[PDB]
Amino acid sequence: HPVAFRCLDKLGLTVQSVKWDVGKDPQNTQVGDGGMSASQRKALQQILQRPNPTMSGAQLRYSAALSWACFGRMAFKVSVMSDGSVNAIWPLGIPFLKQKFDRYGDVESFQYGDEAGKETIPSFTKVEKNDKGRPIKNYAFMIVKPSINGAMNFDVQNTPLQAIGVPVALYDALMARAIDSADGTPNSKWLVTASRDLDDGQAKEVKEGIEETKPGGDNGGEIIFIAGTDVKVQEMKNDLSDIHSKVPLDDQARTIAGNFGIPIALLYDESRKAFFEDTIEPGYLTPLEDGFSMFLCGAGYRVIFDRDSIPALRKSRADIAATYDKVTFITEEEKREVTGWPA
Amino acid sequence: PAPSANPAKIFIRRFFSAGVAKNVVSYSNVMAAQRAMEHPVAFRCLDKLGLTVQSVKWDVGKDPQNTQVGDGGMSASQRKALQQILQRPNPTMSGAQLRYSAALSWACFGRMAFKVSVMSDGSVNAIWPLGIPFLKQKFDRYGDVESFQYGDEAGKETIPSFTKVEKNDKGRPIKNYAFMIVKPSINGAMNFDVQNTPLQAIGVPVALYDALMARAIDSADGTPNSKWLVTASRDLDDGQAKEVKEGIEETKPGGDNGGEIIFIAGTDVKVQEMKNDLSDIHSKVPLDDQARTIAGNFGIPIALLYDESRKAFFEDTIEPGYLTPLEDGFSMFLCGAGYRVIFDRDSIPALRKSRADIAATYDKVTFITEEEKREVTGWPA
Amino acid sequence: EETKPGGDNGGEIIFIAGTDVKVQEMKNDLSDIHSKVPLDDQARTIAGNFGI
Repeated sequence: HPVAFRCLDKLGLTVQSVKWDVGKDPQNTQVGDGGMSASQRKALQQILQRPNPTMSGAQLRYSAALSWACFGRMAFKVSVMSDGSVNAIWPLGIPFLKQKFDRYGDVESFQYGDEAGKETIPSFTKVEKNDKGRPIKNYAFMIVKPSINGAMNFDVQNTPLQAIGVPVALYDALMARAIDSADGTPNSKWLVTASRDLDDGQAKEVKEGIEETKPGGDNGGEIIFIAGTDVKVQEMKNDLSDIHSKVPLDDQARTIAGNFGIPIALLYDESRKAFFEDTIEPGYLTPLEDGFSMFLCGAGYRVIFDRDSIPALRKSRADIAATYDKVTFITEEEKREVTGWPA
Repeated sequence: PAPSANPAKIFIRRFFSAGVAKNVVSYSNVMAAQRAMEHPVAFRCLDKLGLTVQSVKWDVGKDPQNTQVGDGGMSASQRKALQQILQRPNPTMSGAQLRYSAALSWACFGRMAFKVSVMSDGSVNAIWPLGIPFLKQKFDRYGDVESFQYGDEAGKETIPSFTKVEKNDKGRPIKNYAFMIVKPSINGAMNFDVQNTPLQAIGVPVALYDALMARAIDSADGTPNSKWLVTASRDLDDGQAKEVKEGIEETKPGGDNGGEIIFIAGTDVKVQEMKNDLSDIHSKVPLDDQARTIAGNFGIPIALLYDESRKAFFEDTIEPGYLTPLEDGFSMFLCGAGYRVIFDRDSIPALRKSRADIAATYDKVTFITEEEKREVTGWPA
Repeated sequence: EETKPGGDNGGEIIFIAGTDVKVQEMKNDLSDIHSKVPLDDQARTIAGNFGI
């Protein structure tokens, strides 16, 4: 679908532009840092910039966010070698991913494939752990978007596709009507008519008289003289200028574009700022980063992405930094931390 | 390190089959891409997209996130050769045209393919782009591609993939290979899935546009362009009815009595002036909408067909949809860690004012060391 | 019929000798199916009530 695909690849594209890195977390009360080895952290950085071969970090981000938008879930796979050192990461196709629950409240394993592929990959909650807490064998994530009635995983998905069926169907119907009527409505004008008293043998001649005035005709552009037997011409309109129903179409476009959280103007700069820091950041950037930080590294360190890598927010960051520079009742470190710049 | 067992083995079971050399794109997709290159709006947007990225300048450079103190710039001479080949690819083709063809195929099919000729020591000798329509690839047993077939009967060079090839000790290859950069999609299937191109979603508008334009060209020639449908009576002694016709006719510009009145003595002729509007033959309203739609789907602000819009098109559609995947693909397998291919943003003529301003403002700041004020605006060290 | 785009003689006039046939062009407005005015107002009401 044109509009849905446009919005989807837009959302996937923008998030695919952000840059990763592992780093110290700001709310580090945990003096007993969970960066267990500080060599596991370097390897996690490497994999975070270079996932499983023939796949880059950007494409990983793109697929992750795209699945997140379509189904409201994110699934992955890690291959930690033996010592909390992750080997590489794979994204999981949400369509054909099944999961299996425990007796108390949660998932234990994920089944991926029908009959042949049956790798009952353990969940993070149950897997062979280190003496520090880190896993030793493979696992998966299944990041989930909450909904009403709790039901943390047993619940129904929470995706925009829930509430856009009506407008997308309306759009399809209207565009089908337009396509059909484009070819099928005669494109001719001047429905001329004679009477039953004209000796067809010259009504051929009257036709050749009217017809042969086309641009580049024998007598083209000259008048029509009909001596006797008044023939009557009527000009059809053939408006054909609203076949797609322009008004009850842009409304559906605004509906299925707004439901993805896209300021219409995108399809001025202020609206780009809004789309970046209103729906993209706290709807794709924060959930993915909290999902990774929850179980990909110990406390005190977590995956972070540089806000200054967004080309649209550079001017805003620069102005805010400049203004703060003028303040004085504030130490240098908090002037730093209030605008990134950890220490 | 490498575990050789990815979870991508769902598809080789039954959903696919190994040792078959499947082609990479549907014939429908190829023919759609072909005639979309002759359509006015689609070709305009395609060549704009190619032209813009074709503009960026290449170079290899230190990567910023160089946590690998064991730099993968194995030789520092392979890197000079990579610079050379990056500015001068295979003879009879330049780097700019390489970028043009790569990005154009990326836009049309969502795939990129290439070929290298590393001599014996990680020094790549030349780089060739591969025609996506007639490139077929052959998969391994676990989850991935091993070899590429290029040509049906005579050309049968099953060039090895990068994953499986004779790789010099450090890891760098020794013999030729190919890339097959792919665009991600739903339901994973990183290589087994369908293409992801703007052409998927503009068949409807492009067909509607062709329908309207055919109607326009059609009605242009065929609708009489004459006025004054004059008829006399059926009682006029034709022999003077011709005379009245000559009287009316010979008022054309450059005639006997042009511009003077017409006197008819009895037998009232009856003229009626036809409109011949013909001022909506192409249906302007349900045409520019299709132009906007097949323009919006390629990721192009309409206004381009003000400077704020150029900036947006550059740092919103060109960069994170053509520049970063291409550069990350080259970086993944063309050089070792710590080094990768980078392009200078300040080579974009549209961003120069923005860069200068952001550089100026940061200069006013004080609670930031010099190196970070540099790195936040390029300028590595 | 044979004047549709991609027709044998498409775009030329129609000549009917005798027995006047009569065509009428259907308006087919269809541009207010959703009742744009008494719909955006409901959107505003169920929006303003959420305080947005």
